[PDB]
Amino acid sequence: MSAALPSIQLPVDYNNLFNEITDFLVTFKQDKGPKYMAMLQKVANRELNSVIIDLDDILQYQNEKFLQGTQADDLVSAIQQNANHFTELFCRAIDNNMPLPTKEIDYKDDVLDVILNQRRPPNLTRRYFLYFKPLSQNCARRYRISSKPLSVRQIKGDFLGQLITVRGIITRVSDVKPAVEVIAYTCDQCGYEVFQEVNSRTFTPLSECTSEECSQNQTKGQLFMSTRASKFSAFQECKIQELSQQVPVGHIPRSLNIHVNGTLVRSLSPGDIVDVTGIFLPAPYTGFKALKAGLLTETYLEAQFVRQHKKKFASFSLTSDVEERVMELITSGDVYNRLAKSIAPEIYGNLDVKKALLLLLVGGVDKRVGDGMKIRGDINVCLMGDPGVAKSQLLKAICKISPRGVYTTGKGSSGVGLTAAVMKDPVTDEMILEGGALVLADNGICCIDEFDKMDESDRTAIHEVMEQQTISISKAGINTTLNARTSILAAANPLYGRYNPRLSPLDNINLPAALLSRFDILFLMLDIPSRDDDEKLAEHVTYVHMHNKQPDLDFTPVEPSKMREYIAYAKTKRPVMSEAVNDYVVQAYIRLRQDSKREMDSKFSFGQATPRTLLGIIRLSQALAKLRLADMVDIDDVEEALRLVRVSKESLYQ
Amino acid sequence: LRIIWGTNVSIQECTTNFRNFLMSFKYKFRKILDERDEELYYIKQLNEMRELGTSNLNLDARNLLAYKQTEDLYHQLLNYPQEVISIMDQTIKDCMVSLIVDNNLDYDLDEIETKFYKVRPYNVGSCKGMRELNPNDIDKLINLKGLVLRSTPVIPDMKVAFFKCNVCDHTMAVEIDRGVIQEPARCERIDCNEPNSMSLIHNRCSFADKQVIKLQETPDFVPDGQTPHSISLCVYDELVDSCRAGDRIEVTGTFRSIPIRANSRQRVLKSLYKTYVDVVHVK
Ligand SMILES: Nc1ncnc2c1ncn2[C@@H]1O[C@H](COP(=O)(O)OP(=O)(O)O)[C@@H](O)[C@H]1O
Ligand SMILES: [Zn+2]
Ligand SMILES: [Zn+2]
Repeated sequence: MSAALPSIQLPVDYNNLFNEITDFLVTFKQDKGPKYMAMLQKVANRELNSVIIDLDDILQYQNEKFLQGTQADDLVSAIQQNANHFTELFCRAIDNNMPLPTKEIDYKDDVLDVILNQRRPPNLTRRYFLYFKPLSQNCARRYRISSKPLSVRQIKGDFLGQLITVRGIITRVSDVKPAVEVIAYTCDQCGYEVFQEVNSRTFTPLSECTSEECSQNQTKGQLFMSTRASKFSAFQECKIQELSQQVPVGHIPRSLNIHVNGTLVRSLSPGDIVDVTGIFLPAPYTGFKALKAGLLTETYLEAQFVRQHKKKFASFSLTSDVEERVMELITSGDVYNRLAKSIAPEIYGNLDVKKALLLLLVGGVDKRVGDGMKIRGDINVCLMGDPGVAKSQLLKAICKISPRGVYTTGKGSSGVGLTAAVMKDPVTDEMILEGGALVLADNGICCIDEFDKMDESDRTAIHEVMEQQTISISKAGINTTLNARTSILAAANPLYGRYNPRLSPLDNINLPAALLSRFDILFLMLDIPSRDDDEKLAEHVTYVHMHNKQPDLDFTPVEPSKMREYIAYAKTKRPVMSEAVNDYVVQAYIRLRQDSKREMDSKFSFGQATPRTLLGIIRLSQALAKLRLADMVDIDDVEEALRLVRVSKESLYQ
Repeated sequence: LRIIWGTNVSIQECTTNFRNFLMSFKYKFRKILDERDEELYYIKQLNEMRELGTSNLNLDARNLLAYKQTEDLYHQLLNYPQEVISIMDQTIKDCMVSLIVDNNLDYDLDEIETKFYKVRPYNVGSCKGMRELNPNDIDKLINLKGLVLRSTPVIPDMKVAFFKCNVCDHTMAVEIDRGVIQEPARCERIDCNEPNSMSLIHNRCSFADKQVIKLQETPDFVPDGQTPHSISLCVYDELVDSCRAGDRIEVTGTFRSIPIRANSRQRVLKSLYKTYVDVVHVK
């Protein structure tokens, strides 16, 4: 029947496709030996579980062919399309030529290579996954694209399967789980195997004996399956949600789904900027059997590579150049105050507060008792003060620069939005939990505004969080002691807006010292007019609004990428403190304790210095030592710590 | 040479090695592992246990790590716990009878031959919760540490597939083969030939005992953004009424996988396999 399924032809020629691919697999020498064959040798050594595909190298070999007068036979223009078919062709090409194992197989190794040699479709003979990664356009510009950062709404429909790069934010990803790719059916009588292949969501088992020997046999002895011979591969799904600035006017964004497998399942975590790459493929769903016209398809995407502009603290390994960046950073000098200055230069002054934020970012040092207890190397700050002065630029910059950051309002969804939730997972029946704003932050930073307007529930939660890094819940199925390990940074305003110079801070402020005691630091930022300072204050504001470029000082504040690199490097150390500084710290603690208790019980008096004050001083001195990058503490740091502590409230006396 | 298909485990060689290690182990770990009187660490348990008629025994991993001739047994009991333990269930009785040879005893032999034996490797290599268990490392001896939330009822399982022929005053017996029952439709042709005339009765058969325990995982390290999880497992007979809510636990077992039905109507399954754990010991 030529009518149905009639003939048609296209420029595609698999004959030369395969030849070109296989020649590339072996001709690579521009960047051991042929490093591609060397990585194949590593795979023979059972070193990795997923090959890496570089595409600009394919472009470069096409350049080689062009320069040598050969028909370049550009295959990338087709690989950008229909990658789902080219994956199984590249796998076949690799399987065709796999080098031999330079090392021997022993009892201490992967338990799969032994079986592979024991029995030594082609899918079950594959010991290497594959995960592409698209080019970076910076080099596609060199010599002269296809995939730019796109949106959850700009799919356009026609992009089903092409090469794409979509950005956004991951909200919820299920836990990794196994998924079959090839079945292992062994015969009871024939003693021969069978390969049942499944690629859809479901299937039906093969029970009756259709074995090849049973074919020439009256009897058809039953067969069964294996739990180790049958192939397997992981399967995990994620959801993107569109970035804010690219949403059209008054338009509510929408969602999307992706599918993942095998190796790269671990490179995703909710709440981070991401640039997913892969191909957008369909799936068998047609609405639900009443609002249907046929041919409808629910859809998904393929995950093959992850790059994110936000580098978590766990990616820190030095190289031949980043140490050079650190070196040239530290050579200039005045690094500490220079950091304090570069922290959010959009606002004016308050170098003390920017420094306090820097030390909040640093966090401190972790110490373990070893007797069934540890202590947090963590900081908690507040910036009490009247309105008018800048308050939210700090928090917004902190969330912009610090990773694992979070922002929340004061009132609204604080009832459970800051706490554990209960939900059933889509891709599998299970009662998974996703936490509130605090929980999405961990070993990171958090921000809060208008703390006085929050609920007593929020106060109770943050009270427990500040001193202890857990959380307790006794509402429902959740009966957990959840780990927060978060850094709190709140802000609010007095009861009367502007300060009450005739009343003490302990009365003007609305928060109780029963909770504020845990707040190791506290600034009172209030404003009084002065003829001269406001001159250049207006100068600064007018200049920054004339153009975003901050004042043209002989100084260059640096990118948050470099700042996070530096903070990650500084987080590696764990310095020590001598007795020469310990005794001075003890003397200063006694001085402050007695002075504040006996004298400061009056107008401008706030409570009293505490053991938590001493612990915070120690933690901040440790942070100073970490910044200096020395494993010891100098006497030249406690002076700075106490200077800032007593300068935090200098304006209370004017 | 004797070997198992797709395996590097020997029955008699492993038996001899096990017997040699059993006869030769005297706090070797106190010497090799560290600097820290007694003699023949293991042998006392086996000497004492005989008179009390118990079909159980515990076992460490550090002892095999210490003794010279058990390092390879380490990875072999690791990768193939059930098979290695089925070998050991025979090797233990072999050593028992080879050790009674040096003794004259009252006639207690009526029990040991009919007896069975089983082991319980408890203190083993550490595992990092369940996040580590990508499908590469399924069906292996494992350890964990968590608390208990929920306990389920007893699950019976077909262990002796009794059968009742409709005529000729004859019963019938058949056992399970890798977890299924194939009813012989015939009717003992000799006496009577009805190709599909037989019945099934439940009261006759024998049943197994199984439980399911919901557990909360409490690791020592977690990634950036972790949260508590719940897991299910399966214990079997002689371990019922052992663990329940209100107890912190360090446990051992074997990670596994299994599919589930799409309904109570036909045999169509899911491309994704629900995971679980089968117990070996509880501390
Ligand atoms: N020192 C300053 N320089 C420039 N702008 C400022 C300064 N202080 C306050 N502002 C402006 O005044 C506004 C005050 O808002 P903000 O302090 O962020 O929150 P709140 O209204 O709760 O105090 C900001 O939008 C900011 O642009
Ligand atoms: Zn067959
Ligand atoms: Zn009969």
